Amino acid sequence: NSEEDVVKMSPLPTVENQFTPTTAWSTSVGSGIGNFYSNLHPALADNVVYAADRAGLVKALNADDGKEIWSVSLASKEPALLSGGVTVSGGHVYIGSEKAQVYALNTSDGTVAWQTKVAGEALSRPVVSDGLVLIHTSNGQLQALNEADGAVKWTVNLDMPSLSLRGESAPTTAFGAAVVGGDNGRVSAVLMEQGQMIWQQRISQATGSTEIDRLSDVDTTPVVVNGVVFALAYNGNLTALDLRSGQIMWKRELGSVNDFIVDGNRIYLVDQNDRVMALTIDGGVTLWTQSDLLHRLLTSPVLYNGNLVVGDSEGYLHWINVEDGRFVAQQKVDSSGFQTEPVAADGKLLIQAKDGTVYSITR
Amino acid sequence: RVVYRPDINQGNYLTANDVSKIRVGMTQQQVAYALGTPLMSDPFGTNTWFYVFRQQPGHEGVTQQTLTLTFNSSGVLTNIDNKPALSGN
Amino acid sequence: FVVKDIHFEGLQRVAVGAALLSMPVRTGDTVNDEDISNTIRALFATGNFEDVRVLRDGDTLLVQVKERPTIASITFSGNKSVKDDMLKQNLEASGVRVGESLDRTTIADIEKGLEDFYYSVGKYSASVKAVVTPLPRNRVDLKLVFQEGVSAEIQQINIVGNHAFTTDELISHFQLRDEVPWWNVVGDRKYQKQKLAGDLETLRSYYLDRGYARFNIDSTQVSLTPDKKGIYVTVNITEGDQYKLSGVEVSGNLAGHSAEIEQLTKIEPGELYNGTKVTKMEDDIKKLLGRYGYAYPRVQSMPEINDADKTVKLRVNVDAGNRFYVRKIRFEGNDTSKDAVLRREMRQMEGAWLGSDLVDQGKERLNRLGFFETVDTDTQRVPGSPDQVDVVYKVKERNTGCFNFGIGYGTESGVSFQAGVQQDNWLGTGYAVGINGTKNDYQTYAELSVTNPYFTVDGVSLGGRLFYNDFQYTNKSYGTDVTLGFPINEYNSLRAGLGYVHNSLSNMQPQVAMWRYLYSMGEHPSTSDQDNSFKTDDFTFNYGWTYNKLDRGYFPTDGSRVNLTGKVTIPGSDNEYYKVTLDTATYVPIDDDHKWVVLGRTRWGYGDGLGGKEMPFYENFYAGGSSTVRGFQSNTIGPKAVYFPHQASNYDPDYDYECLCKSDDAVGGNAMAVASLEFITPTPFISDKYANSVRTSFFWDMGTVWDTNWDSSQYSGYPDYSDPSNIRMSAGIALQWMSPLGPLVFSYAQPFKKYDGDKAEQFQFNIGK
Amino acid sequence: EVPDNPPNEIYATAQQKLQDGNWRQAITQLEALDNRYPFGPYSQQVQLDLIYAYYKNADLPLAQAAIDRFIRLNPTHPNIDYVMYMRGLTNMALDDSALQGFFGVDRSDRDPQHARAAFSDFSKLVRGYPNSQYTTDATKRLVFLKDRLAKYEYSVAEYYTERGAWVAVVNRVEGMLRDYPDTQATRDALPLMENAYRQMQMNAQAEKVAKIIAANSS
Amino acid sequence: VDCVAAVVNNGVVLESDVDGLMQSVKLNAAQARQQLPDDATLRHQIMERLIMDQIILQMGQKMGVKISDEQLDQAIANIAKQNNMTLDQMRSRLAYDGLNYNTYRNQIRKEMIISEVRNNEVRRRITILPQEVESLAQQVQKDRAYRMLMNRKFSEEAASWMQEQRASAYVKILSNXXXXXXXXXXXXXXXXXXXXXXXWIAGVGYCF
Amino acid sequence: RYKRQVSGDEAYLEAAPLAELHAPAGMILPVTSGDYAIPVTNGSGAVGKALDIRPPAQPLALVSGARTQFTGDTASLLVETLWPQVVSVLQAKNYTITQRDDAGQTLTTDWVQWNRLDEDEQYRGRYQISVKPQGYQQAVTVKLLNLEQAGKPVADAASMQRYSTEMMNVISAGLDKS
Repeated sequence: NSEEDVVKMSPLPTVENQFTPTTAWSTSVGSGIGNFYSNLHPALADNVVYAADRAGLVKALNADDGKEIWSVSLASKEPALLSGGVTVSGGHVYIGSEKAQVYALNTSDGTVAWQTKVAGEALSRPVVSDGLVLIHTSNGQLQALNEADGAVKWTVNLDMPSLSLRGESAPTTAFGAAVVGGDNGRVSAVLMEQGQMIWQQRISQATGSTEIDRLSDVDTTPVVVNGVVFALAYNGNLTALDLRSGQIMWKRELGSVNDFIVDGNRIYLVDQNDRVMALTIDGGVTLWTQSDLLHRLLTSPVLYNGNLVVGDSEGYLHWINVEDGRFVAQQKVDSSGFQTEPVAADGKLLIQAKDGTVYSITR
Repeated sequence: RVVYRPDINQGNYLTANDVSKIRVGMTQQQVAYALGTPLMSDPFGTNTWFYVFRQQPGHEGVTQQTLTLTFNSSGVLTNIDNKPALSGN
Repeated sequence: FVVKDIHFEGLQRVAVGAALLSMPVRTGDTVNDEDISNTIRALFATGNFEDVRVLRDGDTLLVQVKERPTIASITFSGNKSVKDDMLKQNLEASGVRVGESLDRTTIADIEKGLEDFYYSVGKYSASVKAVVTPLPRNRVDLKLVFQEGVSAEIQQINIVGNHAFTTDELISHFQLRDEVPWWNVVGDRKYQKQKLAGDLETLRSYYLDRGYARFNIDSTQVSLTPDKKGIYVTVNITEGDQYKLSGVEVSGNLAGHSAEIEQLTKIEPGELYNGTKVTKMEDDIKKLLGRYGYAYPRVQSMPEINDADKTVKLRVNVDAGNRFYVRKIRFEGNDTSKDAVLRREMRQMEGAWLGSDLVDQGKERLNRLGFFETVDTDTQRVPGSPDQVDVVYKVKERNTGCFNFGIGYGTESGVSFQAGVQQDNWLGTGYAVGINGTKNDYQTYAELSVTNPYFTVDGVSLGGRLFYNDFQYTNKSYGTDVTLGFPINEYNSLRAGLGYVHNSLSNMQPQVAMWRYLYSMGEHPSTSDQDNSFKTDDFTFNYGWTYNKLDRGYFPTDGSRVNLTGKVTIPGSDNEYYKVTLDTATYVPIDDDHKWVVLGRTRWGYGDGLGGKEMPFYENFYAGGSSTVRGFQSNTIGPKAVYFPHQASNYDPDYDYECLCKSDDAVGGNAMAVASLEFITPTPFISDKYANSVRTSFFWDMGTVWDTNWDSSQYSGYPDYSDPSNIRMSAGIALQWMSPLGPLVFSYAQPFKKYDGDKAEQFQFNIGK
Repeated sequence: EVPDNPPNEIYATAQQKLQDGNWRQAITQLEALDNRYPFGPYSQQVQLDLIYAYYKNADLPLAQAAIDRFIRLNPTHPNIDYVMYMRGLTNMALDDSALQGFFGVDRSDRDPQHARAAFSDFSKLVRGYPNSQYTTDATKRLVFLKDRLAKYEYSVAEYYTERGAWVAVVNRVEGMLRDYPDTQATRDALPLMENAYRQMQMNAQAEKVAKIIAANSS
Repeated sequence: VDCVAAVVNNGVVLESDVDGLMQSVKLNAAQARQQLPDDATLRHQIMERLIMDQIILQMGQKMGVKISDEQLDQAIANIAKQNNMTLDQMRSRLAYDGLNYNTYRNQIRKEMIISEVRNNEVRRRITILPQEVESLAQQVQKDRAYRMLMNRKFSEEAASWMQEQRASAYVKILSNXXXXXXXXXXXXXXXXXXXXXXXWIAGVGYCF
Repeated sequence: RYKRQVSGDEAYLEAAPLAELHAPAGMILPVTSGDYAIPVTNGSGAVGKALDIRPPAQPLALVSGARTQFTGDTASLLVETLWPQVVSVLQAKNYTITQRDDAGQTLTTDWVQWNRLDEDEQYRGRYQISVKPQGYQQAVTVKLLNLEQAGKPVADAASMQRYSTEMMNVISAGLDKS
């Protein structure tokens, strides 16, 4: 009542519309992510995309027409609480859930290839490699599931401070080693054939006392290129550190990110204050920033035709020119809002609204 | 009679089980452990301990049982006197 | 070289020589070497300084001193969820207060504390800023800026890991709320840190009391969105499996009370394991031991569990300890009531073995007297001998009565004088005294009454009263009564007494009821015109019985009270009659803290004559007003007087004296029955600082009264007064407050169902019990 | 509340108000002067005047708080005996708070803790500075307080005598004999102890107190 | 004559220490090296060093760790050996250089206690998995690279801890790494019982 | 007077004197563990209403660094033309100078009247003012020779103390007026 005194300053984006991108189709998967924070996002594989909702139903879509292929419900008694981002590989589609259940469906047949029980909620996107699918549950547990049928291989244990941010980080695969984040600011590497660590390096720079509010957990997927990996804690300290061991090649204080991309000798990211920014991977020199967007609750930036596509909670899809930043266009795609990360591949992008479900956007 | 009278208790109640273990020859600490702290002690001259156990259900007999222990001026027990009381009234 | 003397600058909290005692330089004596740095360090180690600057411009120590400021005032802006009282209490507990020195470390200390408190409440986007404004004479003013952003909202409670119960059923019992119903505004979805521990223990209790013994909480996580708006709670449980009671074994240094302990531990074979059941078993064993004297036992239970047959054996270890004797009983707080009036309500005699039930029984009995706000018992061990204890009762005195003396009306309308004293505790003596006298032209009234509740030391009470009425038609009545009462048992009381009254009334109005009473008595004067007189005297014996069991004495919140009073005339008086009245007030609590109460009140009354003589009309029953169905009038419900045709009679002025015609005036029958139900709620506009003195209630009331004498002839064309089947009803809201002038009751009651000649009212104010 | 002013004339008008006896007004000026200059040259005078005004104005709890504060932060002072005597007087006055003084009711067996605290304060004063001008009145007050406490104990013993709890009577009389030997209440209460022994059939102990009261019957 | 440069929590740092480490240690036979930045530029870092030494001192005093005089004398012997300058003649060197016996004793006590506190506090929170030792051996074995790895972890963790403690320590600079000395350094009216006055309607309502 | 008066009544002066009870022959009474013990002290002290409850006067503040000093009959004050200033303030208060030695820096005044809101006690005083240096500064001494009450000389120590402190305060406040 009297306590709604939030320090909220998100200016309406400057009206600068240059070009005319449009939409292709909507699908109305149903009541999906909604107000509940999650990581559900569509995935594209060979002109076929997939989507799901918090209720449990999973829909498959053909490209270029938005026509249904097969729809199933993974409910029975109650919502399955689908949390794991939808991923696809070979002849399988993998989805997590808050009920510690991982489902693997058989793509075209739409049949449940299997499901298995893990320790704790499986928020992170299941990552597939080397015949193993990795789950980073909400306990610090990192569990490897055999690709044939379930059969947990090893469960690496990580720490858990009791105020962590939601949305645990999925790991990445490089040269037989899985690089994974943590809820205490420490990036770990694990040998993904028996469950043995290689190096666990702490990158956070937290204070104390009031730090009870400062969490500094790394929930971003670490990216790997050549001999280096990159990491971003919640409260700062962007780090680029050697693949072989936890040797910090170069660090910067800014950090404070939840999604970033690297390509073309540069790094494009968004701060925790939605300040989209570009850096040079050489030593961490700032090429440019774009501070028009503050407290706007952005999403992951995706590359598309040399343009950084981002979203917001008000639904407006923004295009940013990769050359020093300028509002190429603003699209009133939906009034529901954009919370999940957009997907871009095969020269085509998809964004699933919080309730408006998957939206296909054209240039 | 007819006016209600509450039960009245006026001292530590002692049972024959703990009485039977008292034999002349212990010190203050031993008897204090065995029976309990005496509510009534003689404040004049010699040190005498009185274990009085008196009940009164209210308009019945006032049951009484007294046990006097006479200690010497050294801390050891000398004399015992266990009276079931009821000397008339 | 050598320094001749010292000079200082600041002398606020440190005297001239106060600092000299600490500094090791010891001027006026030997002194030299860089050691002056050590002197600076020693001076600052005291903490009574903010800056120091030694200087040797001459041969004397010129010590510039900037002392730490003393705070001038404390003030703060923006606090909404936190009240000023809590902040000032914390500051008093933080070592900072007006007139006390300021240290910058406490600034960061309290900043961290306040930020942590807001993070516990849920305002994660909050920051407290402390600003110090300097003032002349080395003092500061402390301002606090609170940027309370927004409360985080809880999103879901997830009980992942359960396979035997519904998650919704499990989280229904939780104090924290997943989704507040749309049709509920009193509840919200704030996240309080203590509530998480509370409902974790609630879930643990839920599984422990349904046969699940091999149970534990694996982990709990409190996730937070990167918006500080969503709080997610996750708990991991190990379901375990159900179990059955193999048996119970009670062993240890049990006292001679082993048999009843064994009976208490008798458990039906084939029952399901309940943690609440074993806790109740332990509490019952402890209470049984404490009743017989052992106030400090030791009871423990190890449930040795075998998974092969899923059977749990309860092994109870009990150590009685030593019996405890009360050395002495002390009373605190009775600044007015003497020691005997407290000590005589005790049930735990001094110099006896401690009966832990008797202490609380005496506390209840003291609380039932009605003139003690709060009573607190404390059985504290003596610092000396092992088996001794002192029992302390702490009471807070309460104002009891009022002295009033007021002249009213006047201004050519008539002097309305009144005076009185009404005490239940006369100067703490324990007496109940009451005197009341009113003097006005129309009527004069006087009465006096004195009652000693403890005339003898058993509970016997002796009381007496005198009363006098005389006024104009004329009416005089005066009399005297003396009664005594004694207790039958812990609760019941029985009273008997006797008294005589004398009445004399003349020039009475003509109406059917009084003429009927006179014809019964044997006098049949004229009816149309009235110039008659009558005298009577009554010697009567009265009796009574009261059963009282109440939590307190002023608006109790438990138990019940019944009160029966009956008076019968003795042969030899002018009139012969008997009256029997009954009252019954019962309270039932529904809330655990005894805050919400349902009240059932009832009153019954019968009265008639003996030997063919009618009951006198000057003592009939009445209704209405307060203390009954409220909202109609004072003494108007029931039979209405009907007058015979008027004649020369008395002096009848023109434009005045406008009195068988039916009139709305009432006379009251001889059979009464009223009842009422009330719901009690706390005042929604105050806090606990006053909540012990204000009571708010919603009430429904029903009442009826009728005359048992019926005429087929006279009442042929008039309403059936003798018919009881017709009732009066009302409902409304009531507010009571223990005002500094005594108990005051306000009521608003819309007349629900009334009859002719009621003149029902809406607002009603009353003083008294 | 009073307008800001240099301390000298506000102190002068506070002193004048105290001179007239308008204590309620004078407390305001004194408190304002103390607040605005917490460590001025004559804050001790302000504290003493405030204690005097609080005591005269029947505002005892604040007077007690000020007295304790002054004792704490001025352990040594040329006139600390005045503060000690006033603390004892405050406690003793706090003991008598009722209308019963009108009727001369024997306020002896009411709550005595205030009397105990007053006795402690007066005894500390007398043992501390036996060369002061407050010592004789303190001694008289000490005698009165000791008699009052003895009377309270005798009243408790008398009630237990009436009830029938003989052991409690014996214990209470022994307590009076051990703590209040020279008072008169103990001489009054000795027959209660004798009667308790006689009723409880312990004659050999009864004739002893009989001899004690007979030799000292006077 | 002296002042205070900054105040930290309870203790205080004064101009004596900054003068002693500035006037007596800057290219003035204090390791020479013919390399020293501007006095104003190095004043900030020297003040940081002094205040951080103080902070470590109170942090250790919280645990109250004590070092006895035999350890100080052994440290003096170590200084003599590492200076190729025997203890008695080293003591004379110190005495005429400016640091007399008591100042040297206090300085060595302080440096030993702060080094001990640093070592214990850092090594309590350090971790090394027994996995990368083999990897570094193959890149380069039997604890040869383990010492180097532990040294690197110490170098990182000590700096991180220093930043963490310096950031959150109360300091007020009153004004007014470090090479140090290089050598000789070891490791109605109403009234109040109740009374009511109101307003014929004049009636007293005193309550006992 | 209403003020300067003990709030309570005089009923505490009628306490029965405490007489130690005597032990009988050949038997010992319970030991006097009674910490409630009354030390014996002489009289010569006002009791009951005759005693006065008045905040002990202390010399007030003046020029900074002026240390006040108590004496049983006199009063002293360190300071930081001080005698000409003192003479000036005495002339300003119009107190007649009976004797004056500027060379010795010692003076004697006339009778000075002190009335403080109470009847029959318009105090009159014989005061011998003087100054002498002390250490690195100067010290001012106010010496009360005589005190009179309604023409009657009195010799209670408290009155001399208070009415030396009042005169000292007159100088101190007058000294600040410069």
